[PDB]
Amino acid sequence: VIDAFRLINANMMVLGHEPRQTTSNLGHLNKPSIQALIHGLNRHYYSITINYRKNELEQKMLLNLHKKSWMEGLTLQDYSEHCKHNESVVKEMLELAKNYNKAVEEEDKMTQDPKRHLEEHVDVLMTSNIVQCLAAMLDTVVFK
Amino acid sequence: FDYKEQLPESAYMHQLLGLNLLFLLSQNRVAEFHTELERLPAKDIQTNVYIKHPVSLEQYLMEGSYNKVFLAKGNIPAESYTFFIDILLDTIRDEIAGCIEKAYEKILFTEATRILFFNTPKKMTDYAKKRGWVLGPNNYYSFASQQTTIPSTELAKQVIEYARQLEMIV
Repeated sequence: VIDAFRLINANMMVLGHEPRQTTSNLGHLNKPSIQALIHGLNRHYYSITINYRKNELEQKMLLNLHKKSWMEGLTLQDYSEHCKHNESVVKEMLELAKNYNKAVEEEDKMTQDPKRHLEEHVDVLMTSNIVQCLAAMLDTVVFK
Repeated sequence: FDYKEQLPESAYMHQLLGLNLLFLLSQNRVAEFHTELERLPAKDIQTNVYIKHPVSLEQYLMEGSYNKVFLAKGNIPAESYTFFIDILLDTIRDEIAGCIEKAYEKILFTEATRILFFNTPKKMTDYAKKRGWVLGPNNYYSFASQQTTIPSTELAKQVIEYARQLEMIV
C-alpha cells in the first residue's frame, strides 16, 4: 500500500480548471480508495501512478531469497511422515468416497462437494507419491 | 483340397498327405501340423492307417511317451515313410535335450546315455560335442546346470510416464 501524491493549486479548481489534464487512457486504469477520498484525494492533491522499475539483475538477486537448493530438489521426505500422510489422506478419501456414492445414488434417484474434495485429494496423493518415488530411484542410481 | 468337385477321388493320395504330416513333425512344425490336420476331414483321423500313424506319433510326442515314439519305428504303413523317421529321431533328440537343459540339476554320464538314446557309447559324446551345455565339471557329464539389483532406470522411466500422462493437457 504505497500511494504518491502532489497538491492542487488554490487557483486551479476555483478558477474553473480541472486539476490535471488527460491526454492518454493511462491515468484511469487504477481506481482510488474511499479511505483517501474521505480526506480529499481529489480536492487538494493528485494521485500519481507508481509503476515499479525492475532491472534484470535485481530480480535475480531477489529470486535468490527463496531459491531452493539442489539439496532441497534431490532430498527425500521422511518416510515415516510420508506414510502417515498417505494413510490419513487415503482415509479421508475413503470417507469422501462413501459420501460420493451416497450423492450419486441420491441424485440419480431424485432426477459437487464429494467429487471436488475427492479430486483434490487424489491430486495431492499422486503428486506426493510420484515425487518421492522418483526421487528415491534417482538417488539409488546417482549415489552408487 | 481345392478342385474337389471336379477331381475324382484319388486313393493314392493319403500316402503323400500323411507323409507330409510326418515331414512337418520331422521339422518340428507342430503349428502347421495341427493346421493341416484340421484341414483334413474328421473320419480320416481315426479310420485310415496312413494318416493315423503320423497322428499317433505326434500324439505320443506331445504326451511325452518318447519310448512309444521310438517303438513305433517298426510300425510304418508304407516304406515311403522314410528319412522323415530319421529326421524325427534327430528332432526327438533335440527336444529331449531341450527338456534336459531347461529343467534338471545334473545328469551323470551313464544316466545321460540311458536317457538320451544316443548313438553307440563311443559316439555318445555326441550332442555334447554338438550342443555342449557347458559340460565338464567334475564328471564330464555334470551337465553344468543351466539354471537383486534395483532397476532404477526402468522404474524412473515408468514413474515419469505416469507424471507425463497426468500433467499433459487432454
